[PDB]
Amino acid sequence: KPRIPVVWIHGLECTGCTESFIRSAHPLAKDVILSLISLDYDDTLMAAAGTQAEEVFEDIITQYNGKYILAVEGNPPLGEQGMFCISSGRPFIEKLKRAAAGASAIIAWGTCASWGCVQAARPNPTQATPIDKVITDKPIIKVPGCPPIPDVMSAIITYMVTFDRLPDVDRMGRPLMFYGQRIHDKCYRRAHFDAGEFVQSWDDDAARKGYCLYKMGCKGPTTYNACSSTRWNDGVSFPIQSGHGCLGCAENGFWDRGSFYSRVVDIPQMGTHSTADTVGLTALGVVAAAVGVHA
Amino acid sequence: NKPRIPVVWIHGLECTGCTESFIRSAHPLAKDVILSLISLDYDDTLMAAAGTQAEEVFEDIITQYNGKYILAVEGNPPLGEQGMFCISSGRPFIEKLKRAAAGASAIIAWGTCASWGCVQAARPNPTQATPIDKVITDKPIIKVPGCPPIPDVMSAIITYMVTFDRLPDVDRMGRPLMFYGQRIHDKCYRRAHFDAGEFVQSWDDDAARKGYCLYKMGCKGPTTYNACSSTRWNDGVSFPIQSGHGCLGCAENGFWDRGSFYSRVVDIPQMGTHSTADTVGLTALGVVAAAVGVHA
Amino acid sequence: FEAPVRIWHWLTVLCMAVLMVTGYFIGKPLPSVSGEATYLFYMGYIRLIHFSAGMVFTVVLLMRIYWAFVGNRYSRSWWQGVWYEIRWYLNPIAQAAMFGYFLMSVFMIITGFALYSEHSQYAIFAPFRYVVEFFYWTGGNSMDIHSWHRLGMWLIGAFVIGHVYMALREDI
Amino acid sequence: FEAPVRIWHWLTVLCMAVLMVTGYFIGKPLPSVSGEATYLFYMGYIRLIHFSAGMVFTVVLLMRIYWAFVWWQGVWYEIRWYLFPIAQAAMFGYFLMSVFMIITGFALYSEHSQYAIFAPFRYVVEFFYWTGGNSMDIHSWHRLGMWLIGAFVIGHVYMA
Ligand code: HEM
Ligand code: HEM
Ligand code: SF4
Ligand code: SF4
Ligand code: F3S
Ligand code: F3S
Repeated sequence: KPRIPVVWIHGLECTGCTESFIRSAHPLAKDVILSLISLDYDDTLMAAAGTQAEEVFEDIITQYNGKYILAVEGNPPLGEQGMFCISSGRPFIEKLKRAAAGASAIIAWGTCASWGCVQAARPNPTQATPIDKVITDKPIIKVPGCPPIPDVMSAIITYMVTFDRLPDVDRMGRPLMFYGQRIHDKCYRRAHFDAGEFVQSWDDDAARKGYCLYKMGCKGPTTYNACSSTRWNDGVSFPIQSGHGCLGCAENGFWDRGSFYSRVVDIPQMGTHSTADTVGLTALGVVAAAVGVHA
Repeated sequence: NKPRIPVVWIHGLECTGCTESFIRSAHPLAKDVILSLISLDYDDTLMAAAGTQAEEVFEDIITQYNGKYILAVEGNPPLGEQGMFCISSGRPFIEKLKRAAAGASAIIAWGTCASWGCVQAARPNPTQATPIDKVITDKPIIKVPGCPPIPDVMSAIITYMVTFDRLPDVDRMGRPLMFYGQRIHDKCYRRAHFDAGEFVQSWDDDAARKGYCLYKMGCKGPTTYNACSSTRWNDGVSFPIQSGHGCLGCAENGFWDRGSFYSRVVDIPQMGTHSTADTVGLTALGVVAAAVGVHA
Repeated sequence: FEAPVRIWHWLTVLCMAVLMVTGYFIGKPLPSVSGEATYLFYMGYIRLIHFSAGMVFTVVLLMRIYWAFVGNRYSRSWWQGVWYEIRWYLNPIAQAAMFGYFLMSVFMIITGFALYSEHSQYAIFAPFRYVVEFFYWTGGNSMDIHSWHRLGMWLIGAFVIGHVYMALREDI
Repeated sequence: FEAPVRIWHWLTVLCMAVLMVTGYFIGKPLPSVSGEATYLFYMGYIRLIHFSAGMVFTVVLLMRIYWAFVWWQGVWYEIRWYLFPIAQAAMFGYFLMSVFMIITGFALYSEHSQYAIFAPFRYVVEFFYWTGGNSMDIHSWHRLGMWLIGAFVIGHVYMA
């Protein structure tokens, strides 16, 4: 049986998402490409270049019109008539619109395609714009993160192939399966958060015991992603586990949400042991000082 | 144009109530289901061809569209008398069933008959009537129970499978979650009375004329999964409880043998708020009235 | 048989504590649960405990009032009202507190039963269906009964904060 | 802090009532809720109210004795006799439970990687391990203690 045609195009990006995709442990990217889909266009990996590459592009979107999946990495710039990103002598947005027109569905890989990511941060010199602001007449599945988790990417692919359907999405267009919950709601350091046990500076005793990174600016409480459960690189680690707080990289405009090392706000926080230690010493001092042994 | 998905509808031991229910559909009309959503390629109740012409249709469909048609099953096969309690083309119906299921992609078990066994399977089950899933073990079977199922539920399940191009999600028993996920009792518009301890005690009493709960008249709502209390019957006109009779439990396996329909359901928590508080008040009022000496 | 006289106070307190804690959550319900509503009755039990605590409370309160009346007021038609007033501007504002407290309780009963006897109790609760017409005459509906009932509960809780601090001030 | 001895009673009862109602639900939790656990902390609050009521309670019990009362082989001569109307042994038992409820209760709270003045409670843990158990038994005996107190409270509501 023939494999579903996939067109993978690149706007302004860092290629982190393509890199993440090939890190997939199960299924291997090798097997995705050979057995599960038909990666018919992808600038990073395809043999053909220039006019040969253009011919492939045209042939696929024509032959399989209405039947291919469009995978989008990066985003189109609106500044300078789109010439901040040039493909075949023309603005990338033209290739984007052309590819979108014949696609049955669009996968927006990473924060770039979903939201804008780093190039869209202040002051957005190129007017980088997320795909869904440009394409409005097609189903778009946002798979945010910078990059998304390798095995999340492949799992979403295998879902759509095996179950022959788009994954259910929130109101933002994120797959519920991996983006339905917050990092903070599946973080193995929540015990410390809830106790009031925090790292206060790098490599302190709290850090060497793997205490919560909330005070170090962890944006876990406001970030939807699967890093605390699925984890990264065959479940080896994730940012918080290796001692850095979540940057919020799966969330819209996270680059402009204040310093990464600034506490997150409007998250309820009231420690169990930090509160009870305080109520204890307040009472004990009121007592010890009355007796006379303040020392 | 566009081809429609081929559907083979066979009948075992049944009352043809399920087929009747199907054509009651208000939206979409059965007419439009047959005309536009599916290809009803075989169905004894409605088809023009009979006899050897009917046999030719059957063979042609399951052979041509092998692996690609949906098998809808109404009724069930009897195992008694070598299956000759139900004879089709001079042979045991079960042979037809097996032959049809072997080429189906998926099977719909219409009603309590196909799902469970229904009335013919009740004590002592003279014919050894057997539900489909006990005979066919290698195919996805969607159980759509009820005697019969709700007309609009039937069509909704069909439209779902056509539109979304997949089977509906099911419980551990194979019933579609969408309509069988909750109990009649959990969406019954008479719960207020149940919860207050306001019951019909005999037919056409004042309680009955106010539409009080039918728990004490044997309503099997508390143990029955179906959509009758929300979706309702015949274009949402009514359902059993609304017209004054308790649920018989007709969507549930072996419901015929669960005692009398007019016998109360058991192991269902039931403590009325106003019934209990009225007791508590009179107990206290009567204790005091005794001590003061104005007893009785 | 019966008991000592302080039973019929500790009861009322027990009733009070229950009618408050439960009635609170009838209006601001606890977080939601999820399951199969055939085997779940949490809200239904709160309401049940409430109505029947209100039964006990009502009985005890009315017998407990009947005796204070028979016994002259306390100590073993607006005249007495206007006179209560002149001597009232001089512990005279502490009696009016205990009186107001028993006046609230009766209001919490008249209003509480107007709600309970509503869905056709059709017997000895017939008078409470003037309370309903009254609130309609007000230009309202039975929702107002709920509101004034909930208010009464807060007002009672006010006395209780006083009456408890005033009593603990007898930690001489 | 030199107010009446009435005050140090009603507090204890308030603490007691809270440490019971809360501790009960740490072991047999309320029904489950559902939402987004970032904005939800029901069990965490219960546990918080507990630990800090256990703080106040402990302080006040460490003080309802130093008020009550007012070498290492000299006190012995006068305590040994109590070691060999009998209506004190109940009131004594009650204070003994409280102290047991504290030793075990803190044994749980303290050994959580705390480096402090809680070092002695560690022995309680080793004791329960010596028993042939683990800190689960601390949880069990703690829970039992709550029931026993409620028994006295149950009984002491005799009237006298
Ligand atoms: C100290 C006395 C009482 C207190 C503190 C109390 C408290 C409350 C409160 C706060 C509510 C909730 C109101 C709302 O937000 O909607 C309530 C509801 C109610 N109370 Fe009371 N109550 C008292 C006495 C009574 C009595 C004597 C009755 C008579 C049976 C009664 C019957 C009711 C009823 C029927 C409801 C509403 C039931 C419902 O529709 O869910 N209450 N109570
Ligand atoms: C009269 C006093 C107390 C009562 C009635 C009481 C009651 C309870 C009860 C019933 C539990 C449930 C245990 C279980 O089933 O696992 C509990 C847990 C606990 N209590 Fe207490 N307690 C008291 C005093 C204390 C004190 C002084 C502390 C010291 C801080 C304490 C700390 C704890 C801790 C740490 C837990 C369980 C920790 C967890 O949630 O994992 N309690 N208490
Ligand atoms: S704030 Fe960060 S480190 Fe702390 S529990 Fe939440 S996600 Fe984990
Ligand atoms: S017992 Fe029957 S009539 Fe009563 S609430 Fe339940 S389903 Fe409705
Ligand atoms: S930084 Fe990104 S990788 Fe996960 S942990 Fe935060 S969403
Ligand atoms: S009898 Fe059957 S029709 Fe519905 S109301 Fe009960 S399941």
